[PDB]
Amino acid sequence: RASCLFCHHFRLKSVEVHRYACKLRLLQYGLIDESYKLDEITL
Amino acid sequence: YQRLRHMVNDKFQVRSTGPVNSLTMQPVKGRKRHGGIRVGEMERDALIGHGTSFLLQ
Amino acid sequence: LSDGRTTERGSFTATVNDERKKLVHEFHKKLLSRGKCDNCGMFSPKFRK
Amino acid sequence: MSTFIRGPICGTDNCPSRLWRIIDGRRTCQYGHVMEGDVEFNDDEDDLNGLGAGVITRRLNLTTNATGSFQSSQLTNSQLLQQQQR
Amino acid sequence: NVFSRYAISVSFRHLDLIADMMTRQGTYLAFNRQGMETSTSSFMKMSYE
Amino acid sequence: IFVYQNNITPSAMKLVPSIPPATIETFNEAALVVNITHHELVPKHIRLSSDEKRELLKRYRLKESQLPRIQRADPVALYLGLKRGEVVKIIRKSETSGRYASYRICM
Amino acid sequence: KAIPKDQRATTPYMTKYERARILGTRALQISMNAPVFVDLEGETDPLRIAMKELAEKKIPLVIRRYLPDGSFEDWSVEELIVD
Amino acid sequence: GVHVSYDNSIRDADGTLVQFMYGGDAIDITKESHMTQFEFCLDNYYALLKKYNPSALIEHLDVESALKYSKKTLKYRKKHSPHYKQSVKYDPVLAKYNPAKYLGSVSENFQDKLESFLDKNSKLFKSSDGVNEKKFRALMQLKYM
RNA sequence: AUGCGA
Ligand SMILES: [Zn+2]
Repeated sequence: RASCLFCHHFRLKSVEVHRYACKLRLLQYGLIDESYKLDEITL
Repeated sequence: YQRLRHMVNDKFQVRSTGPVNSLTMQPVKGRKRHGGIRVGEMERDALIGHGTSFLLQ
Repeated sequence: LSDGRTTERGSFTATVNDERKKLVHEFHKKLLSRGKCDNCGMFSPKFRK
Repeated sequence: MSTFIRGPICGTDNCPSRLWRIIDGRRTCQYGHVMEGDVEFNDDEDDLNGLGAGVITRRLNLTTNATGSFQSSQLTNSQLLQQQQR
Repeated sequence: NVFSRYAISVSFRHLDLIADMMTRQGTYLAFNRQGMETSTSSFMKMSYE
Repeated sequence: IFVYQNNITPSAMKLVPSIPPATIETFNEAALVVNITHHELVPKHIRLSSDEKRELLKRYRLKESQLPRIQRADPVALYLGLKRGEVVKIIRKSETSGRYASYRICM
Repeated sequence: KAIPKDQRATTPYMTKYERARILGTRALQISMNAPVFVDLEGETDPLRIAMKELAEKKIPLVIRRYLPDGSFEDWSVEELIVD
Repeated sequence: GVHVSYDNSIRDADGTLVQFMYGGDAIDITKESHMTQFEFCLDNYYALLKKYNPSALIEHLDVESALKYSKKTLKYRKKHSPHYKQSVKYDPVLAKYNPAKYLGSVSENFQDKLESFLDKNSKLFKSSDGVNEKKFRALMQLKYM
């Protein structure tokens, strides 16, 4: 249900997904403070 | 005075060796199968309580 | 890794596991939220089972 | 005569006799020594709700646990029975 | 209070530890399966419910 | 510290994190009416230093993430301004031990 | 993980858990023909033999106290206050 | 999973720390019953001195470090004898020294009751043959350890 | 599983 059937990608913004991968990567190492600090990186 | 039929005295059982379940290799159950009494969950908990982990293992 | 606050094998504690499950849950909420595609903008069919 | 062995013999001493200690769960040497098997199986506990349609059923073509090491038998063709009845 | 109602004595070390375990996450972390989820031992999870 | 009178809109709440080199805290003007830190059930919370934290984590040989947790939205965490990772020393009087010192990590 | 002996910070006393395990393992070794360092003085139970050895610190065992970090302190019987 | 680490902290078998001390005193319930029965210990003093004779052990530990912290803490405690005005300059003695290693690291609640006993019973210390609140206090600290 | 000793 989460995929796109015409492109075969996830319907979430690619950069937003990459943000999610980043958070879960930081939580493999359990770096929580940085996991929350990640949201601030903005332009 | 009346003698109750439950002479569980006669119902004693001991197993120092016996049959095993084929799927587990653990003592069968039941006096007539020379089965072994169960160490239930609470008795395990109690043996950990005592710290007697080599007795529990 | 410089600070030894983790290791090559990762870092694992009850709280890290908790933050992971919370994250994965909200993540599942975002994945389900999109009612049309974003990368492709396409309208996926509704899936029933 | 027939022979002994159609199951086990004590490879230790050359004593081809076997004991059953049902209290032990042990198959042992009738004359000599040791454990012929530590493993002992099928004398279930108090839990046979019998849901099992257990369609199998013995019929002497899958042999048997051989729980008698005592043997003599003979070669058979396959169920004398009809020749017996004849 | 619950034990005092039955005039049972129980050392505070027991209750106070139990409470500390209920707050291990900073919340009111019950002892059912739900609270068990966040603990790290997977077999303990398997072996409860 | 920003004391609102009734509410702040979530759109402004997207501004709350928006100036990194600085913290903004939103507070209910009605919810500040009482100092929870004066309440008889609330032991003394003392903010630990970076060095007091490093020492504590050394004496007990453990990671920060292995300490007992205090939620970032815990009223006391909001009172002390607890940052993430911050350890607080809790001096509590026990009905049996007297003064008893515990700790909590803010995550 | 090796906490240096000069740095050992733990209880000078043997816990009942320590005493129990030491006596069990050492008894078992003596029962497997480990060299006895004390007069058997008639005894036949290996466990009481191990108790005699503990009373004389003849046990040649060392306790590895674990810390949840993984650092440990290697303590001899001959030093940890038996009781 | 919940047990006592060798550092006296209660950690689970995971390693997650639950309490920095057991009940905050590191006291065994199976011991406590008389740990606060001072007068009883006193009338049977010589027997307990024969059990817990310290001269065997006075070589394995420190009898001052905790006692010295007891001196500074006794200062702040006599100065601060309201709750939120805590001893922030002095943690309890149990925070600063392993109670099994420096005789005297004891709960301030236990210390307080013990001293209050010694003051309210100075007259038994004026009825004894050969006992003093320094040797008796030494005994009660050693029983506590 | 139903009845029952503890
Ligand atoms: Zn798509």
